[PDB]
Amino acid sequence: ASIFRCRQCGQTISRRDWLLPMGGDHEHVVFNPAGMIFRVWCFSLAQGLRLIGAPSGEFSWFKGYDWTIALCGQCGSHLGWHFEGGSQPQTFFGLIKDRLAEGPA
Ligand SMILES: O=C1CC[C@H](N2C(=O)c3ccccc3C2=O)C(=O)N1
Ligand SMILES: [Zn+2]
Repeated sequence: ASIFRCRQCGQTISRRDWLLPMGGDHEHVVFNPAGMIFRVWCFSLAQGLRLIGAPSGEFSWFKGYDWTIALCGQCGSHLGWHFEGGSQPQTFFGLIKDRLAEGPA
C-alpha cells in the first residue's frame, strides 16, 4: 500500500514515499478553533488537490507557515491544507489521515 487516494472518490493524492517528518514525526494531532481534532500526516508533495484562496497565517499549527485549504480536486472533499511561506521546507502538505485510503500503486 504505497499510494494514498481520496477516500470519497478515489482521486490519486499522494504516496507513502512522500511522507515528511516535520518536527521529527510525519503525524501531528491538532485542533482547530471549532474544537475539531485532526490527525494530520505531513507530505512533501501531493497531487489531485485544489488549493483554495490565498494563504492565511491565522491559527497556523506550524510555526512560520501560512495555510490554504486543500480540497480533493475531483469531489471537493476537504483533505487538508497546503502550508507555505516558511523555511526548510518552504512548503508542504498536511493531509487528514482518515480522509485518505491507502493501497497498491
Ligand atoms: O494550521 C491551521 C490550518 C487551518 C486550521 N483552521 C480550521 O480547520 C478552521 C476552521 C474554522 C475556522 C478557522 C479554522 C482554522 O484556522 C487551523 O486551525 N490551523
Ligand atoms: Zn475525492
